[PDB]
Amino acid sequence: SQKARLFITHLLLLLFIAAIMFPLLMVVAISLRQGNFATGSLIPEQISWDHWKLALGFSVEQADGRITPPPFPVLLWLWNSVKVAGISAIGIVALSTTCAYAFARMRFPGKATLLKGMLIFQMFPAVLSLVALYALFDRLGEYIPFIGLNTHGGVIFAYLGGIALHVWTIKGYFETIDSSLEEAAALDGATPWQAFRLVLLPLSVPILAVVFILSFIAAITEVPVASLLLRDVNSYTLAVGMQQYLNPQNYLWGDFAAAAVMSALPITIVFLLAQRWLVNGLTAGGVKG
Amino acid sequence: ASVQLQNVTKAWGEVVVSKDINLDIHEGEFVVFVGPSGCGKSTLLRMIAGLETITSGDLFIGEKRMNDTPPAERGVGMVFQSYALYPHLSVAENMSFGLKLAGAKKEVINQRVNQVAEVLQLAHLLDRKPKALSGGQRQRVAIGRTLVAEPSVFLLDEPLSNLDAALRVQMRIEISRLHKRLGRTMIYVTHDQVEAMTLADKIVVLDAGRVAQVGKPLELYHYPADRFVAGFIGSPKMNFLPVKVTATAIDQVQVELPMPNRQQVWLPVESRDVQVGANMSLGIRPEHLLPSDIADVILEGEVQVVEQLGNETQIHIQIPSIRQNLVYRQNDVVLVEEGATFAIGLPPERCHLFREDGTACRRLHKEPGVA
Amino acid sequence: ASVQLQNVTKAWGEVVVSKDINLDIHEGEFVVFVGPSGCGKSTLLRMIAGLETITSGDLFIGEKRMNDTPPAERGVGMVFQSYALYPHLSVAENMSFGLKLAGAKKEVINQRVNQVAEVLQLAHLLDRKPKALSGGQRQRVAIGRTLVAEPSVFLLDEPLSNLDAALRVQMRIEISRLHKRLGRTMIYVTHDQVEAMTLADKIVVLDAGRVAQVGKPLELYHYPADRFVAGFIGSPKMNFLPVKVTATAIDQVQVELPMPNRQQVWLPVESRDVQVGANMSLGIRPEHLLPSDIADVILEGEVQVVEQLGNETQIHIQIPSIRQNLVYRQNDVVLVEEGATFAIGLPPERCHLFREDGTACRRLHKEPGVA
Amino acid sequence: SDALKWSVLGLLGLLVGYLVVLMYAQGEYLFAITTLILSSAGLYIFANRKAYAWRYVYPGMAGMGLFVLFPLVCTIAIAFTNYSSTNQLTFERAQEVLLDRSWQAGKTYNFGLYPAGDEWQLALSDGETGKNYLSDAFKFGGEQKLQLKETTAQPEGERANLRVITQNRQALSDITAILPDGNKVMMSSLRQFSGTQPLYTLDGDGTLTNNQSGVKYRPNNQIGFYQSINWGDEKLSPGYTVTTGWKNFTRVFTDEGIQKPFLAIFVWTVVFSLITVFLTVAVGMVLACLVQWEALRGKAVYRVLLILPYAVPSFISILIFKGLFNQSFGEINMMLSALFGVKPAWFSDPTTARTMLIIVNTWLGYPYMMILCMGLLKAIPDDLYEASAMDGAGPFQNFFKITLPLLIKPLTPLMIASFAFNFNNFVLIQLLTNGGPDRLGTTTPAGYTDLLVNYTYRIAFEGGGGQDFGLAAAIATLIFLLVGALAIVN
Amino acid sequence: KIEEGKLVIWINGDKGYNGLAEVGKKFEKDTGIKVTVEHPDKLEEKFPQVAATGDGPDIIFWAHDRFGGYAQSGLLAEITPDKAFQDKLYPFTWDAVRYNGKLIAYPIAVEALSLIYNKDLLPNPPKTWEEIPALDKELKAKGKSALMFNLQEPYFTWPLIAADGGYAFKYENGKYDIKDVGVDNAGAKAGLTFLVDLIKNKHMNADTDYSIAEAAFNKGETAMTINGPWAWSNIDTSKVNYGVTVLPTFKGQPSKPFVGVLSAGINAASPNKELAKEFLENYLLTDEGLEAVNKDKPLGAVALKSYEEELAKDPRIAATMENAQKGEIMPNIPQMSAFWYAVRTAVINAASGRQTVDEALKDAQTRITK
Ligand SMILES: CCCCCC/C=C\CCCCCCCCCC(=O)O[C@H](COC(=O)CCCCCCCCCCCCCCC)COP(=O)(O)OC[C@@H](O)CO
Ligand SMILES: CCCCCCCCCCCO[C@@H]1O[C@H](CO)[C@@H](O[C@H]2O[C@H](CO)[C@@H](O)[C@H](O)[C@H]2O)[C@H](O)[C@H]1O
Ligand SMILES: Nc1ncnc2c1ncn2[C@@H]1O[C@H](COP(=O)(O)OP(=O)(O)NP(=O)(O)O)[C@@H](O)[C@H]1O
Ligand SMILES: Nc1ncnc2c1ncn2[C@@H]1O[C@H](COP(=O)(O)OP(=O)(O)NP(=O)(O)O)[C@@H](O)[C@H]1O
Ligand SMILES: [Mg+2]
Ligand SMILES: [Mg+2]
Repeated sequence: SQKARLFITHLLLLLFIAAIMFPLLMVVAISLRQGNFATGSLIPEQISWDHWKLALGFSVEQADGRITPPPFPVLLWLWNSVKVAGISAIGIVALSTTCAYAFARMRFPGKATLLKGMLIFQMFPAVLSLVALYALFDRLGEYIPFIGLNTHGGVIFAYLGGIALHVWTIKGYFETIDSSLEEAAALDGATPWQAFRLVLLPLSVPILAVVFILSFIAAITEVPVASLLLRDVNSYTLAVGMQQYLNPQNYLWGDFAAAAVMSALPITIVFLLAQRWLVNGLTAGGVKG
Repeated sequence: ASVQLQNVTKAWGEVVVSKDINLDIHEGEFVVFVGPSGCGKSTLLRMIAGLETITSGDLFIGEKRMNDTPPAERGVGMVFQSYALYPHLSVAENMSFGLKLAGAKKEVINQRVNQVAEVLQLAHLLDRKPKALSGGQRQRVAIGRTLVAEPSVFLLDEPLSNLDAALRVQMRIEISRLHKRLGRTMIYVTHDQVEAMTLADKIVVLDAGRVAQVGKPLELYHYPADRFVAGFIGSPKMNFLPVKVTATAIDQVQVELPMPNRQQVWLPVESRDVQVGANMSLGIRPEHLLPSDIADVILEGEVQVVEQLGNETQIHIQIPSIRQNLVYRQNDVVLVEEGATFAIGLPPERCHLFREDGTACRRLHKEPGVA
Repeated sequence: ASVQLQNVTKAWGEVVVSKDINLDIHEGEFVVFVGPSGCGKSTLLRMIAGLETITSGDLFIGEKRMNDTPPAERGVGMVFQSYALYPHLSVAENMSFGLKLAGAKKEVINQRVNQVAEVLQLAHLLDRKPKALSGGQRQRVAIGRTLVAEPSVFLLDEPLSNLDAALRVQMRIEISRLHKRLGRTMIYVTHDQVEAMTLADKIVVLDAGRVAQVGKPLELYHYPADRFVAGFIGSPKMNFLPVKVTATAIDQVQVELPMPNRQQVWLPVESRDVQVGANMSLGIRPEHLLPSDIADVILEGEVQVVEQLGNETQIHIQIPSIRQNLVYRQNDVVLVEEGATFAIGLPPERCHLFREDGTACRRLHKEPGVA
Repeated sequence: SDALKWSVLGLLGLLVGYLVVLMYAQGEYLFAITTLILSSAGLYIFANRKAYAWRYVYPGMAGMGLFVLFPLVCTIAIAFTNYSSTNQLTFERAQEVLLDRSWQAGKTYNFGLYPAGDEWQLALSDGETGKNYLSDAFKFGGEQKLQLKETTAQPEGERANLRVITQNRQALSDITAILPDGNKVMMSSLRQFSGTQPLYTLDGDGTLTNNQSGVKYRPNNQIGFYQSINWGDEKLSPGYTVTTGWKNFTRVFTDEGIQKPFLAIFVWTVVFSLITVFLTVAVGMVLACLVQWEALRGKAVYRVLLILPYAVPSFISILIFKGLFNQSFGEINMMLSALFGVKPAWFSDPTTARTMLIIVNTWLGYPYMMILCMGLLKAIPDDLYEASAMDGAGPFQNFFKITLPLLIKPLTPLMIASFAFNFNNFVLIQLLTNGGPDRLGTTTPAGYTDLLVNYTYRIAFEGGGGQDFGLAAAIATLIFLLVGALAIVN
Repeated sequence: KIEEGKLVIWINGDKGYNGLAEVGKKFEKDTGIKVTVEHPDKLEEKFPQVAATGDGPDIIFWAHDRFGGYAQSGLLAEITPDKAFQDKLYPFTWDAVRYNGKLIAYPIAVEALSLIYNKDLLPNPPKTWEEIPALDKELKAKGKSALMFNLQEPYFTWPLIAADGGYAFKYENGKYDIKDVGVDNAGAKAGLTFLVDLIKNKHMNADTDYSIAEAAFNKGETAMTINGPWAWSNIDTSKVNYGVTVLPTFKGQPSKPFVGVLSAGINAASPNKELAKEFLENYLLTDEGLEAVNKDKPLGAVALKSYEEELAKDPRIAATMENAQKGEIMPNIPQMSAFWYAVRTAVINAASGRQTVDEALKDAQTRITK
């Protein structure tokens, strides 16, 4: 019977992957089609490498014979995205983990209220959020310019406030870990910091990966806030940079699609690297019961 | 440090698992807690270590009121009933964890981890993680972790329960030597009567959240204060059978056995609040029943069960006008069949007697080995 | 249903945890696995259950090969060493879990859950979660969950280890009552010698992966095949003194004790392949040593440890020229103390004798109860 | 490091206070007060050891205050004002804008700058009479008046170029030139002097009076405009922001036209969100379970492929779906017509459009739920499944009796959050269906796929009254009170 | 607060911003004033946010329709080009940049839709919409079609709808009457009825969108399409031998595409208005200046007469200008946002058979006016 389920699973997964990959293959197709066209065959009739050439830093020899150098530094935009998403992801993990630990293991007044509040206030549709943020970062810039307008620090600093859900997520996971491990830690003389760092985090490593992954993705794909704070072309992230390809009456689809595909590269890599922390059985053998 | 509990009460809402508990564990005392599974032995340990809150009353360690002190600051170590091993760390790392938090020399950590590991017979398992150990090995890891820490107050919660007999004996001894070397307070919870009898300076018997009795091992065995303690200390348990008081003296009680023949026996037991005609419970241990040939007071009946333990034979006998069977122990292997008629002797010096309320009429026969 | 292992082996990489195991457990047979904490009992039980793969060899259940079969389709149930309770479910729901999966007859579930909860003394704990339970209560919830399911084969891994001596007796008896009513194969792991002696149709002594010996309780007690089994079955363990073969007769071996008097005694054991001047180990149980005044062969020495168990007194004696203390058991409370001089009788017919490799020369003295 | 703590605490509490007083300068008071309480709370927390717990919470809370709560409050605050593209400036900036307005009050002369040694001469040319005028030698510096003289001759100096005119534009702009007939003229461009003058002059009490018409205007702080004068019926542009009490909040309850489709739009948004959350959780959880199955041999590859819909920005993906779903063209209906002989009306028919929307959202949303479940599944101990096998469990029984129940608890807050997000998933509807097809009869227009936010956005930002930020903020706060109430009960 | 003695310019990223920067270098050489050109994302939305506080660029370049909004908000300076300067640009482009009757930006370029056709399939394109049904029929015999354009977006279908009397908001003389809307008049119905008939007779399909229409023309599947100057380079790379000409007439009257006029506004908060005037009037709006921008990225038809006459030697640019002049200037009032949605829906309703042409246009009239 176990052979029957496995083959069926393989069959249904492949069919399911085929379906969900189809839209993405059409994006890849757009990026290899000559000119800028949103529709066409899966394998484009007229193939072109120019969209990728320009995206990768290559100049292009076009019909009339003159050389077209790359209008934009796409790879630099990609690096900027990795930097902003990477540093902000670390910051978010570090901030929400410590928060979670308190909520999950410590007594203090208005704790239930704070968690209700964190959840509820992040649900607010702040339609005028950009107006508020611009004003904050404009003033902040006069005093700490390292985190003001037109800085990566600023973009990163802005993302560090999006932790409420991550705090709930990590909290919940901490609560699956039997507390006697930390109790025994305490009796061995461990401070709450030491029990947190040396006992709990090592066993919580799967959810730390989840939070890093979710935060990286969020940051790599973010437009409005980065677009609002970043001014200089050489500081743009990729998500902001590729907005240059969109105009009121037409889109440079080919260039935009190639940018969209490049943006999936750092995410795929981080997802792969994150798997070493996604392991079962971390608590096995600790607690009888 | 000394440990004292003054009117300690513990309630999980309306359920009360500790009632006005008063104990006084002196400096360097080895105290064993025994009692039925579910009675509150672990709860007492957890309240002392600071892992469970105290509903009311006062806990003192080394003369300091510790009710609100954090666990890390009580001078307490514990071998958890559930072991509570660090599953991400090896045996060595489990055993050396506490010493690393204190900034101990690496050589000092390796010296005394190897020392504890050798006696526990875990030396070849130092690299293993808890998941890759047997149930009894895990337990020994939990023992060795607390041994290395050498706290001022040792709590052991059923620390030998998953070990072979031969090894249990070897661990009994090491714990006993440790207490003699360090002279520090040890509070040891066990269901094993031999551990209790050989380790304890003093045994605390619990019963549904109350302290039923406290005393030296031989004190509880020979002189249980009531029926419950009498039925709990010593296994196979003491036999009980209803009797009727026929006459009294200041230092003895005459009772009529329930058999058709109404045999009367004087017991060397007090007659305080013991009235003629009252229904009592006569306790006699399986080990204390004698062969029939060398006996005055005879009880005869039909054999119901025979357990051959090799060293001895335990024989359960059904005796007319007594609902419960009589359990008898005899040295060596004895060939008996179910249904056979068996007689045993009932020695009056070694009979306990319990009032309607369950309280013991104190025995006045003097047993060698108790003050 | 029947269970059978043929040349069954287990290896974690290149570390043989079970070495070529042959067992033929018949339908309705109560088999008990014993052996040192870490010898491979749970590994065996799990390999039978399907929770662990078999490196090589053949496992059969109900005359059907199960090696590659999923544990759920093997007709077994298990009381886990570490309980492995469902934390999200109550006691009732834990206990009823297997029955719901198979065919939820609501009346039948409630009825059988109430009945099993009664004998286990869990009836007042039905709506608790595992976390709101004692150690021994959890253990009993694990027992209840397997017993409610009534599988064709019961597997129990140290299932009474955390229960009080008195409750333990009541569970021994109930597991016996259940075995005789259902008549199903039960395989039962334990470190308790009484449980092994009283429950087992057959006892399997395991030692570092291998089967040391298989037999009836009294067979293993009276006639152990080797030094290991001799030292494992029986607790306190069999004493061991080195000797030399002096002269040999057609059907009994003569040896010499190492102590200064150099006394020579004839042991009724098999002579087949035993040479003069070979260093043997002579074995005598603490229960079998006699009072000095009676017997012929006397060993005298200094008392080192006295353990007062109430029912008996256990006395460790250091004899000159011997290095291991001689453990002696005597009934009742014996007033003796560390330092005193104590001698004992060594009965020839109960002395075991083991070759240099550790194998026993078959004892020819007939002991009772081994038909 | 023992006495190091209080010096580090002191050194940081020195930067704080320094930064606060430095903010008290210029006049950033909201910023100086807010920066002070926040720092003090933090310094207090790390100073005394009875606030230990708050040390873990404060850094995360602080960030949340700045970048979630502050924007939240501003939005709420703006709800009580007419802030819009019509009334976008502060009163000060509006007045300032009005005071820069000019009108041409006379003649216009091309000018030239000519050196006379180390001094200068200004020439003006009147194109409409052919007359030219030239000043005497002057030096640059401050407000000076130059009498010009009609002339037939040329200046002796070489005409100054644009570079020189520019360098000296400030001084040049302070010159008041006087023609022979007594007409004032001043610099209006880099090439010209003219009679340009202010359109309005500020009184002192606050009355703006138009120099060209003589009409008088005063600030009307009810509607946020300078209005003529007792109030006349003319309003100057630009208007300015002003408080409007409850106005934006009432209009939502006042107007019966905007209320007609509300309930039907509300039910669809709820149903859209519920189904999205259910399907993303179900699909994601099941996939997470499969891709950790020890027996599945390609799981490492499947795992990565399955999250790729989330690796690509959703913008291009949605627009591509729009193409794939085209009723006549587009590859899905071409597949459906060749196989099953049908072409679903994915844009024209309401129910089919909604099905499409949910299909695409599930594609968008499952990876999120999958990744969460990938981590959460690791919290379930393996021996629970050893016990379940000994109880007779199969894989489907394991899923429903053990896996699902142990995951629903940690998932609950995440699902509630996902419901709120999807409740306001403005962008998906805009790009894919634009809210269509049309609900016929809707005075203010609505379609069958519109979420509340889409309809609302249209009223606030389209609908012909410019961008009404006040109204948007007010609505956003109302729909918050609604979904905040739906989340607290759920 | 904007920096004095410099010029910051914002222009969209699909214009010749490198060209405009070279014009900026000349200005610098002649004046000492540095000119910085930026092309941020969503500059049309960022401008009103930074300008309202008194910051932002000195000069903004965008389509004129948005400048009515900025002007009303108080963010644009009133410009002062004299009689002579105004005569250098087409009079109708000045109409595109008035707010309350006053000029508020300099027209730069002119954009409108033209008829684009395949020379190889259709050497002589039709002068009339009425010629199209018959022409599609002889093309369908060769497995092709006559006309495929975007029917989803009213920007593309308005030219035909407006021809016979349809209009957005009536323009009096620098004042759009906001309650005089011409979407449900006879002219609009006739235009929209003819469009629906093309669909009914299967000469076109109701859910032909931009991408499908563009792909169909670029691959040679259709003889004609309707599109703007931004579409030309895709066709260049397709190598389809194509022409661009005047849109077909409906009932003898010209198709009236919407006109978009790239315009340069001066920031009301700029301390450098005079510098901006000189740069705009004497440097950019010259043959030399516009050529520098065009050379970088083509501007299409331009508002400067002198340079338009040189560009119109390309018949494609001449065609753009011709269609623009017969077209309707895009109104620069806020009420247009209602127009777009209401009309988009009404065409969808008619093309898909969800409503009649009459009802669909009636309801669209009603939604705009009240
Ligand atoms: C509407 C939902 C649509 C889902 C679309 C998914 C698209 C991909 C196609 C996959 C189709 C499923 C086919 C299943 C085939 C059998 C799989 C199998 O047989 O493999 C099982 C994998 O389990 C597992 O993912 C669990 C097996 C799946 C259980 C089926 C549940 C489907 C219903 C979902 C409802 C979710 C609940 C609502 C949430 C709010 C093996 O598990 P076991 O080893 O027994 O135990 C667990 C181990 O940890 C034990 O150590
Ligand atoms: C989905 C991912 C798709 C990946 C994209 C494809 C990878 C990029 C193509 C690899 C480079 O391919 C191409 O190489 C040629 C020379 O060999 C380059 O040509 C250029 O450099 C050569 C010298 O090296 C010159 O002689 C030539 O005039 C110039 O055009 C061209 O600019 C580059 O673009
Ligand atoms: N994953 C593993 N890798 C290597 N060795 C292991 C692993 N798991 C268990 N062992 C060893 O295998 C041996 C047998 O284990 P097990 O079968 O649990 O013993 P047991 O007889 O049940 N002991 P106990 O439970 O203490 O009475 C022990 O020596 C273990 O340390
Ligand atoms: N969280 C809880 N809520 C309610 N009751 C509890 C809780 N924890 C334990 N109990 C009960 O409190 C009593 C004492 O528990 P415990 O102290 O573990 O007993 P114990 O004597 O250690 N039993 P054992 O370990 O089986 O020998 C038992 O009846 C438990 O069922
Ligand atoms: Mg306990
Ligand atoms: Mg085991």
